[PDB]
Amino acid sequence: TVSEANALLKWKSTFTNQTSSSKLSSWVNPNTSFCRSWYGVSCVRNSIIRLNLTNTDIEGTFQDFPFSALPNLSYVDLSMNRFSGTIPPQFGDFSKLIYFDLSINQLVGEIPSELGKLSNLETLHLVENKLNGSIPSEIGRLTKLHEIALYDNLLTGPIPSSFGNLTNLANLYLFINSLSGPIPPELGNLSSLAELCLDRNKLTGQIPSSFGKLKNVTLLNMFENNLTGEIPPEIGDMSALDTLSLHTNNLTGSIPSSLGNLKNLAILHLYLNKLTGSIPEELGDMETMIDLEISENKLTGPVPGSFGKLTKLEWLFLRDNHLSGPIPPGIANSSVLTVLQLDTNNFTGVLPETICRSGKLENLTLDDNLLSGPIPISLTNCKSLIRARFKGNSFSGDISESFGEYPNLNFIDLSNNKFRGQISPKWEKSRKLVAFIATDNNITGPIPPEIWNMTQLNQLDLSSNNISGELPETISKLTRVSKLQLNGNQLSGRIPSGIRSLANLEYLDLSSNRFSFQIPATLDSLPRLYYMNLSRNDLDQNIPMGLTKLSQLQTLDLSHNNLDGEIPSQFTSLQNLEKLYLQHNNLSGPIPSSFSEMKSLTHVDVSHNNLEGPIPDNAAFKNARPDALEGNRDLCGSNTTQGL
Amino acid sequence: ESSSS
Ligand SMILES: *[C@@H]1O[C@H](CO[C@@H]2O[C@@H](C)[C@@H](O)[C@@H](O)[C@@H]2O)[C@@H](O[C@@H]2O[C@H](CO)[C@@H](O[C@@H]3O[C@H](CO)[C@@H](O)[C@H](O)[C@@H]3O)[C@H](O)[C@H]2NC(C)=O)[C@H](O)[C@H]1NC(C)=O
Ligand SMILES: *[C@@H]1O[C@H](CO)[C@@H](O[C@@H]2O[C@H](CO)[C@@H](O[C@@H]3O[C@H](CO)[C@@H](O)[C@H](O)[C@@H]3O)[C@H](O)[C@H]2NC(C)=O)[C@H](O)[C@H]1NC(C)=O
Ligand SMILES: *[C@@H]1O[C@H](CO[C@@H]2O[C@@H](C)[C@@H](O)[C@@H](O)[C@@H]2O)[C@@H](O[C@@H]2O[C@H](CO)[C@@H](O)[C@H](O)[C@H]2NC(C)=O)[C@H](O)[C@H]1NC(C)=O
Ligand SMILES: *[C@@H]1O[C@H](CO)[C@@H](O[C@@H]2O[C@H](CO)[C@@H](O)[C@H](O)[C@H]2NC(C)=O)[C@H](O)[C@H]1NC(C)=O
Ligand SMILES: *[C@@H]1O[C@H](CO)[C@@H](O[C@@H]2O[C@H](CO)[C@@H](O)[C@H](O)[C@H]2NC(C)=O)[C@H](O)[C@H]1NC(C)=O
Ligand SMILES: *[C@@H]1O[C@H](CO)[C@@H](O[C@@H]2O[C@H](CO)[C@@H](O)[C@H](O)[C@H]2NC(C)=O)[C@H](O)[C@H]1NC(C)=O
Ligand SMILES: *[C@@H]1O[C@H](CO)[C@@H](O[C@@H]2O[C@H](CO)[C@@H](O)[C@H](O)[C@H]2NC(C)=O)[C@H](O)[C@H]1NC(C)=O
Ligand SMILES: *[C@@H]1O[C@H](CO)[C@@H](O)[C@H](O)[C@H]1NC(C)=O
Ligand SMILES: *[C@@H]1O[C@H](CO)[C@@H](O)[C@H](O)[C@H]1NC(C)=O
Repeated sequence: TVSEANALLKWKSTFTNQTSSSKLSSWVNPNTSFCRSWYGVSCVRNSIIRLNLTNTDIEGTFQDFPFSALPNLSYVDLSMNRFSGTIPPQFGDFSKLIYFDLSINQLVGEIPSELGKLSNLETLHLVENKLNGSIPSEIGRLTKLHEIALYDNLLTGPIPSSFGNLTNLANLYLFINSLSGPIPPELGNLSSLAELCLDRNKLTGQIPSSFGKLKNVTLLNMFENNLTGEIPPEIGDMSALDTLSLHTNNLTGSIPSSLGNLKNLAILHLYLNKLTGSIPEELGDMETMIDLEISENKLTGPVPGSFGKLTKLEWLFLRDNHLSGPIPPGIANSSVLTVLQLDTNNFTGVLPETICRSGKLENLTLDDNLLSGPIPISLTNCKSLIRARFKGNSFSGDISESFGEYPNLNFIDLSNNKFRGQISPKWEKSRKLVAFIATDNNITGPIPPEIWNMTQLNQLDLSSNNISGELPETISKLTRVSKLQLNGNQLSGRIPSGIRSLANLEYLDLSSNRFSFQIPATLDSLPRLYYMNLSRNDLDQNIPMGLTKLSQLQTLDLSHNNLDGEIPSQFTSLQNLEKLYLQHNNLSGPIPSSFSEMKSLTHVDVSHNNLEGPIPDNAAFKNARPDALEGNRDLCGSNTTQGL
Repeated sequence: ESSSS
C-alpha cells in the first residue's frame, strides 16, 4: 500500500507534458493519504483495488506501469488520455481484474494474448486506439465476459471461433476494424448475446445459419462488410431482433420469407446488395416495421399487396431495383408513412389512390418508371409534400388541376412526362420552394407573373414545353435564381432587360425560342454567370457591349440568330471564356486585332456569316474543322480552309 | 466507450 503508493508515484513521474493543474497533484504523502485522498485511487483493506484516471490529461506509456506492485487491482479505467506504446502482457497478471478500459488513447501494437488469463474479467474496453494484428483467441476463455468493445482500431484477422465459448457475453462491438475471413458459426452459441455489431469491417463469407439460435439479439449490425451468399432463412428465428442492418455487402439470392416472423423488427437495412427475386408476401407481417430499406438491389416482380399491413411504416426505400407491375395501394396506406422512394424501377400502371391519404407524406420519388395516368386526388391535396419527383414517366393531365397548394414544398420535378395545361399561380404558395423542374411536357400558355414573386427559387426549368407569351420585366424579382432554363418554348418579344438583376444567375438558357429584336444593352450585371445560351432565336442587330462585362462567362452561344455588325474587340474582358459559338448569323467586318489576348478559348464557331479578313492566332481557330469556319465572305489572308 | 453502432 505504501509500496503501492510509491510504485504509482514512480510511474506518475514518467508522465510528460504535465501541468500543475493535473488532478494527480493530489498524489502526495504516500505513507498516510493513499486510500483517502489520491484522485482515482480507492482501496479495500488499505490496498488499491480501483484505479480510475479517465480523462486526466495523462501523457505516457505503460512500459513502467507497476504491474507487480498492484496485485489487487480489480477496476482499471485509464481511458480518454494520451497513453501511447503497446499493451504489455503483464496486464494479464491482474487476477482480480473485473473492469479493464484503455479506450480513447494512442495505443499501438497487438492485444497481448495474456488477457485470456483475466478469468474474472466482465468488461473489456479498448476502443479508439490503433491496435493492429489479430484478436487473441484466448479472450474466448473469459467466460464471465459481459461486453467486449474493441471497435475503432486497426484489428485484422478473423473473429476467433473461441468467442462462441463466451456464454455470458451480451454485447460484442468490433466495428470499424479490418476483421476478415468468415464469421465463425460458433457465434450462434452466444445465447446471452443482445447486440452484435461487426459492421464496417472486411468480413467475407456467408452469414452463418447458426445465427437463428441467437434468440436474445435485438441489434444485428453487419453493414459495410464484404459478405457473400444468401441471407439464411434462419435469420427469421432471431425473434428479439429490433434492428437488422446488412447494407453495403455483396449478398445474393432472395430475401427469405422468414423475415416476416420478426415481430419486433422496426429497422431493416438491406440496401446496396445484389439481392434478387421477388419481395416475399410475408414481409408484410413485420407489424413493428418502421424503416424498411431494400433499395439498390436486383429485386424483381411486384411489390406485395400485403405491405398495407405495415401500419407503423414510416420510411420505405425501394429505389434502384427491377420491381415491376402496378404499385399496390397498400404500399402507401400507412398513416405515418412520410418517405416513399420508388424511383429507378419498372413500375407500370397508375399511382394508387392511397398515396397521401393521411396527409403526412413528405418525400415521394417515382423517377424513371413506366407509370402513367393522372395524379391521385389525395396527392393533389397532400399539403405535407416536401419533395416530389416524377421525372421520366408518362403522367398525364391538366397541370393546373393536378397539383394543389403545397405550402411545405421544397423540390418538385415534373420532367419528361405528358402534363398538359397552364402553369397555375398556386405554385407561389410554395414559399419554401427552391427548385421547380418541369422539362419535356406539353405545357402551354404563359408563365403566370406570380412565378417571378418566388424570390426563394434557386432553380427554375420550364424548358422543352410549348409555353408562349412575352417575358415581363418583373422577372428581375427572382433574386436567388442561379439555374434558369426557359429554352425550347414559344416565348416571344424582346428578352427583358430585368434579367440584369438576376445577380445570382449562373446558368442561363433562353435558346430555341421566338425572342426578337436586339439583345438588351444593359445586360452586364451577372458576375456569377458562366453559361449563356441564346441560340436559335430571332435576335438581331449588334452584339451588345454589355455582354463583354460578364467576366465569369465560360460558354457563350449566340448562334442561329440575325445579329449583324462586327464582333467587338472588347471580348478581351472575357478572359475566362472557353467556348464561343457565333455561327449562322449576319456578322460582318474584319476580325478584331485582339483575341491573341485570350488564352482560355478552346472552342469557337463563326461559320455562315459575312465576316472577312484573316483568322487570329489561337488554338480553336487552328483546330477548327471546315464546318466551324466556312460560309464567310473573305476567309483568311491566304484563302485557307485549314491551317495557315 | 461501449456504445452501439
Ligand atoms: C502494428 O503496429 C506497430 C506500431 O506501428 C506504428 O504505429 C502504427 C499505428 C503506424 O503508425 C505505424 O506506421 C507505426 O510504425 C508495428 O510496430 C512497428 O513496426 C515498425 C516497422 O513496421 C517499426 O518501425 C521501425 O523502426 C525502427 C527503429 O526503431 C527502424 O529501424 C525501422 O526501419 C522501422 O522504421 C516500429 O518501431 C514498430 N513499433 C513498435 C514495435 O512499437 C507493428 O509492426 C504492426 N504490426 C502489424 C502491422 O502487423
Ligand atoms: C470512472 O469515473 C467516471 C466518472 O464518474 C465514470 O464515468 C461514469 O460511468 C458510469 C458507469 O459506471 C456512467 O453511468 C452510465 O450512464 C448510462 C446512461 O445514463 C447508463 O445507461 C449506464 O447504465 C451507466 O449507469 C456515467 O454516465 C459516467 N459518467 C461520465 C461523466 O462519463 C466511470 O465509469 C468510472 N470508471 C470506473 C471503472 O470506476
Ligand atoms: C446581311 O447584312 C447585309 C448588310 O446590311 C448591314 O446592315 C446594317 C444594319 C449594318 O450592319 C451595315 O453593315 C449593313 O448595311 C444586308 O445587305 C443590305 O440589305 C439591305 C436591304 O435589306 C440594303 O438596303 C443594304 O444596302 C444592304 N447592304 C449591303 C452592304 O449590301 C443583307 O440583306 C443581310 N442579309 C440577311 C439575310 O439579313
Ligand atoms: C492484496 O494483495 C496481497 C498479496 O500481494 C494479499 O496478501 C495475501 O493475502 C492472503 C489472504 O489473506 C494470504 O493468504 C497471503 O499470505 C497474503 N500474501 C502476502 C504477501 O501478504 C492481500 O490479502 C490483498 N488484499 C486485498 C484487499 O485484496
Ligand atoms: C461488392 O460490391 C461492391 C459495391 O460497392 C464492389 O465495389 C465496387 O467494385 C467495382 C470494381 O470491381 C466498382 O463498381 C467500384 O470500383 C467498387 N466500389 C463501389 C461501387 O463503391 C465490390 O467489388 C464487390 N465485391 C465483390 C464482388 O467481391
Ligand atoms: C426528405 O426531405 C427533403 C426534401 O427536399 C430532402 O432534401 C433535403 O432537404 C434539406 C432541407 O431539410 C436540404 O437542406 C437538402 O439540401 C435537401 N437535399 C437535397 C439532395 O436536395 C431530404 O434529403 C429528404 N430526407 C430523407 C429522404 O431522408
Ligand atoms: C444551345 O442550345 C441549343 C438547343 O437549343 C443547342 O443546340 C444543339 O446543338 C447540337 C450540336 O451543337 C445539336 O446536335 C442539337 O441537335 C442541337 N439542339 C437543338 C434543339 O437544336 C446548342 O448546342 C447549345 N449551345 C451550346 C451548348 O453552346
Ligand atoms: C509535448 O507537447 C508538444 C506540443 O504539443 C510536442 O511537440 C511534444 O512532442 C510533446 N512531448 C514532449 C516530451 O515534449
Ligand atoms: C470451447 O470450449 C471447449 C470446452 O472444452 C473446448 O473444447 C473448445 O476447444 C473451445 N473452443 C475453441 C474454439 O477453442
